[PDB]
Amino acid sequence: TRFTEEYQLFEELGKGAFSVVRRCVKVLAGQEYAAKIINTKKLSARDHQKLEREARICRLLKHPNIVRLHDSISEEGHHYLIFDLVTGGELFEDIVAREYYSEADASHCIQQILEAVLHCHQMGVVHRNLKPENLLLASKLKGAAVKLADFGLAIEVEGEQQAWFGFAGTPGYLSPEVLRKDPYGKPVDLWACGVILYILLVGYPPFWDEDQHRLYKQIKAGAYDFPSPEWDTVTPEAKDLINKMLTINPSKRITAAEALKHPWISHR
Amino acid sequence: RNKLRRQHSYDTFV
Ligand SMILES: CCCCCCCNC(=O)OC[C@@H]1O[C@H](OC)[C@H](O)[C@@H](O)[C@H]1O
Repeated sequence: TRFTEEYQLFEELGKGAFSVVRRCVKVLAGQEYAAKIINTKKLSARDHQKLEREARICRLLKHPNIVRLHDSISEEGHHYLIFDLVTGGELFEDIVAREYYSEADASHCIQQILEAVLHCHQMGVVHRNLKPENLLLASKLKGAAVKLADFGLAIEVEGEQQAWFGFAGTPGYLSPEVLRKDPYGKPVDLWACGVILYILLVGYPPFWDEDQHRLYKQIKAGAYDFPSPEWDTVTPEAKDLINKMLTINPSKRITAAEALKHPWISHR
Repeated sequence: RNKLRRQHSYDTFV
């Protein structure tokens, strides 16, 4: 079947629970891709549902700031999710290297992220796991576009209907409603956007603790601040957008659509 | 003091 006869495998790009991500070449086309290779030998019925869900969600999303799924190939004992190759690496690595982004660069960055999240939300997809590791740069040329990646934890929602969809995400980026084990939906992504925007502007996260129990307490109480000296030169309107994203009550939290109309984004 | 660190994803509670 198609992958084994048409594609050649090269170096590893990442790891998963029962998957690797490897660079591959479609040999006759001379085009390179990133292949998520899932070992499907004795997968549970639910694990088969989640693989199909990831494939369906990735096929659904067509956006300049979302990684394109090229193909979904089922072979004996192996499934291949074939994505466009993205060579700029994690947004995470670029923030660490540059320490922080200027407000102009941070605004441009979060604008692209919010456009990607807006599209997801319009198509009834909640990512649930937004973070700098899951945002890739299109090239190594500075000012390259950001691409939302890894919909392995993504869920399908029916309009604005919210529910307990289970405990999933990354500690530092988890919304209060997920940590309380309360019903949630699209707003969990805007909370994560708030954490990412905070990181962009000063190069460290708003919530952090060696003790995970204290981390979760600080998140649930929205106990973040803007310490000196890094926040001393940051505009009030940057702090305002962060505040509206890092709103504990998900009803009153800014939406993707609203965030894109905020003066700090739109007047620029 | 808060640090930018790579963190692992969960699909159930710790
Ligand atoms: C994780 C399943 C989706 C794979 C999407 C591949 C997109 N193309 C793609 O070329 O991914 C590149 C690498 O892929 C991983 O991140 C997704 C590495 O952690 C990163 O170092 C990143 O550079």
